Amino acid sequence: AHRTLLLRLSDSGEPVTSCSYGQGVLTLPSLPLPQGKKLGDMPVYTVKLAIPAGSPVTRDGLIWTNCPPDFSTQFDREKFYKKIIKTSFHEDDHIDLDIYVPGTYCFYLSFKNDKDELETTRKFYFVVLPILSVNDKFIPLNSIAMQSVVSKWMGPTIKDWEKVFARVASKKYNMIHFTPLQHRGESNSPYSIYDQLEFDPTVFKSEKEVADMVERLRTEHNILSLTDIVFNHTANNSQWLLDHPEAGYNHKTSPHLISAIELDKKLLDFSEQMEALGYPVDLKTVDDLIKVMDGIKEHVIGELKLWEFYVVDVKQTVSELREKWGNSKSWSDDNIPSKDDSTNLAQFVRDNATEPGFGSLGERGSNKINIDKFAAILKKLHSEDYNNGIEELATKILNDINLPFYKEYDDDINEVLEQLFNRIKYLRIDDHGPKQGPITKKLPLSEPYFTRFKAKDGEEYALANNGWIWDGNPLVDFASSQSKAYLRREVIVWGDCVKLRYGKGPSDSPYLWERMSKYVEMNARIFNGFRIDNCHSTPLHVGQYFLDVARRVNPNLYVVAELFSGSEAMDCLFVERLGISSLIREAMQAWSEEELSRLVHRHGGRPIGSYKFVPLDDFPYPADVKIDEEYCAYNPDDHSVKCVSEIMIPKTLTATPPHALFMDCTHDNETPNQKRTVEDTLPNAALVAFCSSAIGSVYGYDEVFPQLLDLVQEKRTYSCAENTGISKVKTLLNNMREEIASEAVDIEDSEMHVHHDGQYITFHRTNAKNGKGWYLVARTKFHSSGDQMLPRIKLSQTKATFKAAFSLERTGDAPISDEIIEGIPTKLRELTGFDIGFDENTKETSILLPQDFPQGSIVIFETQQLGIDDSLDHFIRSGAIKATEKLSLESINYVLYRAEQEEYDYSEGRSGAYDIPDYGKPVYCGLQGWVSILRKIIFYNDLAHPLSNNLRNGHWAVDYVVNRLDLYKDKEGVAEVQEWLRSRMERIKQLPSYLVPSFFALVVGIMYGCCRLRAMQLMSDNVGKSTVFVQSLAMTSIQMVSAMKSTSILPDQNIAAMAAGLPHFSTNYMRCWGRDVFISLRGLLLTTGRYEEAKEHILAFAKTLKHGLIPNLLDAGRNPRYNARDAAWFFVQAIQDYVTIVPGGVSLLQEKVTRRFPLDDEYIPYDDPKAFSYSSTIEEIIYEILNRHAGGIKYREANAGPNLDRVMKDEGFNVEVNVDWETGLIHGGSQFNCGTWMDKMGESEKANSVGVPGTPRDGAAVEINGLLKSCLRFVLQLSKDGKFKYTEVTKPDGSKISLSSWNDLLQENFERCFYVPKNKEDDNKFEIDATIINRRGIYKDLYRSGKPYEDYQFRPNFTIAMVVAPELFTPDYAAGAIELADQVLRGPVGMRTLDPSDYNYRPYYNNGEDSDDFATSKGRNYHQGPEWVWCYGYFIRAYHYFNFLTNPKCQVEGSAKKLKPSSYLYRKLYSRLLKHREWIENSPWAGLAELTNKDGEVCNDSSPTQAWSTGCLLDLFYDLWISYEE
Repeated sequence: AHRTLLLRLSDSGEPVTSCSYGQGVLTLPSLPLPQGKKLGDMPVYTVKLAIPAGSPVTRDGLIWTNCPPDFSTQFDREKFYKKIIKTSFHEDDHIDLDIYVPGTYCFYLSFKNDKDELETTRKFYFVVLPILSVNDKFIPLNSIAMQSVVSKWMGPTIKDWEKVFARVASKKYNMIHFTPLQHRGESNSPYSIYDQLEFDPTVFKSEKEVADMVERLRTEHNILSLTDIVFNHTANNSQWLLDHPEAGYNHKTSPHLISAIELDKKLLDFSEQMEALGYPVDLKTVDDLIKVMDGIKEHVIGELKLWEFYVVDVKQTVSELREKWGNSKSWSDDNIPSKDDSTNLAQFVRDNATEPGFGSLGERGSNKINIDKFAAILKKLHSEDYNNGIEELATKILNDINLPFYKEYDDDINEVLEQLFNRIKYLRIDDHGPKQGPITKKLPLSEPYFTRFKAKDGEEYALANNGWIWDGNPLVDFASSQSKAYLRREVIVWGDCVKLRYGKGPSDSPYLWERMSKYVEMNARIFNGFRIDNCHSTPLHVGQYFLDVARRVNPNLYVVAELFSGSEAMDCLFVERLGISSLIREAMQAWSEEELSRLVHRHGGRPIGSYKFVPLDDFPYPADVKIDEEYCAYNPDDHSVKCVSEIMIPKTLTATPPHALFMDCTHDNETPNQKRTVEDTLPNAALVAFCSSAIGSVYGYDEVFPQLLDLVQEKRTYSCAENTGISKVKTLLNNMREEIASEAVDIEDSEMHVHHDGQYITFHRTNAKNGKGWYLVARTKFHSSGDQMLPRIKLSQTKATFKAAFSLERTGDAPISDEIIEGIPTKLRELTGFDIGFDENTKETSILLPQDFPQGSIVIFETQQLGIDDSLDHFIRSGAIKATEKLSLESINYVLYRAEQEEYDYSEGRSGAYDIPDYGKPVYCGLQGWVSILRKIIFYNDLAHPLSNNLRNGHWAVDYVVNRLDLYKDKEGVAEVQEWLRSRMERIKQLPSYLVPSFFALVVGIMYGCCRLRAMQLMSDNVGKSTVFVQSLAMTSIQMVSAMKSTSILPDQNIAAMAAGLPHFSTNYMRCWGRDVFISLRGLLLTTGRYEEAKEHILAFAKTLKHGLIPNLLDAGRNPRYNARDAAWFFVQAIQDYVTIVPGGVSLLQEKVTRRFPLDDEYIPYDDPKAFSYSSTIEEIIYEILNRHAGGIKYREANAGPNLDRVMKDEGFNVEVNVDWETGLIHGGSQFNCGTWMDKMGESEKANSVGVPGTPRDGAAVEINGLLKSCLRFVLQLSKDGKFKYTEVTKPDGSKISLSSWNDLLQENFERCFYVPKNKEDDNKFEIDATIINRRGIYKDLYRSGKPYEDYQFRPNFTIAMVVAPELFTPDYAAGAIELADQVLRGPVGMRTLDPSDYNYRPYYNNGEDSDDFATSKGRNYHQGPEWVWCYGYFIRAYHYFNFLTNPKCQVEGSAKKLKPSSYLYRKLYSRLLKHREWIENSPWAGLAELTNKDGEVCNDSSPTQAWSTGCLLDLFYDLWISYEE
């Protein structure tokens, strides 16, 4: 069925973190295969790679992966296969990796660079864990219990062992770990292995014998099995080591050690001779030991040559300077330092006259001088005749060249013997570990740093033996030439074992790799898995090759490791790459009670009532997606990984920290008896067993063996004494974990609380799905340390049950046999007394311990959270999509959005937004307001957040979410969305308080997503099928369109009405604005498919035409304000846009609006019969504009007087407009005016600007003439289709012009008037006064404005013309001018309203500024430098269009030959929208600002979400979509 995880990638191909669980690994959860299917039948998992539309990495991009393409094919690490990324600017691409088998996969991406070169990402890995079963019940990897058993103490026969098996089987472990079962070396330590390729001959003779024993364990006891494996060494006496000595590091393979070798056999030769010389074979004084290493002083150091190994042979160089003085006999460069700089001459020679490998170590005198390039320098520098001063000089230099070599040596030597007088102390005189064995055959003073033998090739050899550096970096190979550890004696050794020298591969030690390869596959055929000592010292390529070999033999190879690399990061890399399935953690390492609870915290699980993940506002919601619609397409037999809700967005694949195997005791640590006490065995083991992880223990721990068994020496056998000490308790713990393991699954489904008081440690373990749990109280016996009483234990909304309790007591000392290892005797007393109070009111359980609860005791309760049952999560995850069945794009506004003020509108000021104490209010009232706060909270599991705090403190926020909708209950679909939220929130309130936040954030999240999905569906495909960014943009449409009480777009009715902005442009007269609506209409209503409500808005304003113009301030069409010269042209572009896009859209032109003013510009009689009095068709309306402008319009604003505008001057109120017919363009306004969009009217009395406009745009304005032109084009071709009756235009006199002449006049004259040529040359035909100029290659802001330099201003507006009337521009000039805009006028998120180089340029806007500045005070700045966002859309729409026409690099081939744009252009486009995607991502309002101060700087007065800021961006995407995606 469904076994698919989503793995989102960044724009740089990197996998994205869904959650913050820590430094981690992309593990996929172990799960049984479905019911009755083997490896192969189907994919085990499918990983969905998701790649962001338009990202750099989509460019000729490929997914690489070493994941085999079906089952038949074998995994090869470096065989990567190719996968093609389907580019689009709109839609993300998804690429499945099907995975047939467990192991270590990876992927990287290749793409073509911004330099047109190839590039390549990091490799990224993910592990697919093995399936363990035993006969045919599945073992969840975290309900593993493993017993480590050392073979050589099990008895010398197989059924002496099968005895041991039967004992652990009773304690109910289900895994055994074997130290290696391989014929062992001279010291018989089971890690120094004699022969890798056959087993211990004491017991076994063939593979078949051991195989049967292990299959027996399986079948008899349900116990899986796994071995140690050793890579790092082999036993100092293997008969193949005589054959192949090169497989270790010898004087041949690794020369550097030669010096260290002759130091090591200068003590196998010193310490038998040592009893003849000097006083101490054994003594334990401290003034004495000086007389020993004063025996090292002279007998070794002194007799080893001052170490010619570093130092150049001074006289036997000079020697060979006289010999061959005569051959290459001078230099003649001036590479020559003189004898002034006695140290720079010194290594000048070092650079130029040396034989290879100078400085480094080798054979004894291997550092030496190239003599005829030495004589050749000396000849130039001093003399050609030797007898003139050369013996002095050559020697002087060479003494100076060895100065740093000598102090290399003194530092070297002091470590050689310090590392020695500190060792032999603790080796003999006991600091903390006794045994002063003097000399022997077998035990000299110092240990064998090398293994000596005569080989079958005949020559002698010295292979070292490995060990570890005290606090060295284990990633460093200390046998390798990088280290000096064998020389300085910085190596704690193992004589048992010998170097294994693998190289960079099989070519570097061929037999070694071959032998280990069929060593590894041998055990793989038998065992379920490996264990790996000191894996941080196995080089990565080595470890990877062999574990991969193993996994081909055994697909389900389980792998454990003791891995303590430098850091958590390198731990995770090793895990990543090697395919390690568990890491070894050690309970016994804790020095203290606090260290232990900390450890138990790490591997315990997640906090109780932790937040659960959901798709929020950061995911796409494909309109075309599958759903579980009552979360019911699951079947428990299928063993499907499950979607977070009804929507099938699949489970995400995120980093998780690598799993653990927690060992209460390993076969290398000291005993409870030793390190703490024996009675500790019981609690220490219980705390560990309560961890949500895998647990294990060595044999002996449970049976309380008194001291750690010496792996090397001991030959006594495990007692057969059954059921001692903890045995009976381990049976309980492991049995309990079996019951558990059946239902917990991934990291979010088991939770924990751990408390440490004194010598107690508490542990509450809880299942997040059903609320069942286990409470462990554990008194600890690190020392006997006095009676301690523990506080009462309070469990909220929980009932609790006694399960079991125990004390474990020492009955004197351990017996002293010499052939049977035996336990300490112990009493295991069952305890009683525990009191369990339940308050039937507060629903609180309290738990009192009894005063007889000695250290070394435990008690276990079963416990059940109230109100949670197994069926809760179905409930919460079902019903939500049907409950949204009836929503509409309007009604979704009420559920998701609604600023406080917009809510006050419906509540008569009573209600507003929920105030989170210590925090504030969400920014919307509906679910977007919660979700915008929740997304980070969930991501960091921040249960400390004020909202989290509030949500468990009380049900208020819970109830607020449900109650608001009473305001909007009657709206389409809101009733049934409310009822879903009611029914779920009801059921949540019945939970334990601390569980409420996680569940509140889940109900909200689920309904949010369902709502956002519903929107995408109701919208048009281009939007319903695109990236997060675009859908984010689109959702804005729903933010802005709302019905209200205090306003509408219709004077008779309240109906949906596009606000200009939230919160401040949402209520009363402040909501609707013609300019705003009709710029934004195509963006937010056409592009999104909101056709019927685009229409309503055009019809609404068409009622309010007057003076042949459209009003900006719309007062629901009840006294609108007509100071808008721009608005009518944006509105008659909106009508074109509508007709162009909407199917059957010409239908609009004969729609009839009751025109509710009179056909003059007559007075204001809102309440007459002459209001409803006469009909206009949109047909007449359009011409009525075009024609009335033509004949001329002159008026003074109705009701003009201070009661509209109380800063506009008397003259300001009469404005007007007509056409210069030598050019055909519209003119209008004055210096007392504000008829454009840039309409800031100045008002500071202290700055002296009251009634001065900041930016009147008097005269010919680029937008309006652009738009006019576009109107004329539109009607002409409409005439040609018989959809427009008119060609007649009357002028002031009475003359007539065809529309098509007016059209052609603009065509012949627009570019002439506005353009400002590059070449001074042609200033005589583009109407220019060069004195007043700023930048050429520009399109003018205005033609013949009041103050001429405002004509020659570089501004973003001309762009609107470029977009709507491209015909007006000779491509090359346009391209050039928009390039200038890109360089000069483009902010990060918004368009610079005035060229920085202008002296008027003030780019910070503050509306309250009181000060005396003429340009800035009280906001006058508004449009002279601040960065506006809608302008950007027009800007980039045009930048797209004209680069596409101009620049050959911006085109490529079509299918069915049509020019589409190149990826070179798409990149440029994409670059310019990152900051917008960033903005709407990371803004509490889920939208784009109206405006920005200089260079991105946030502007506090800017509206945070603006209709046209987002509409204009959408306008871009729609261009691209409707022009290319077919």
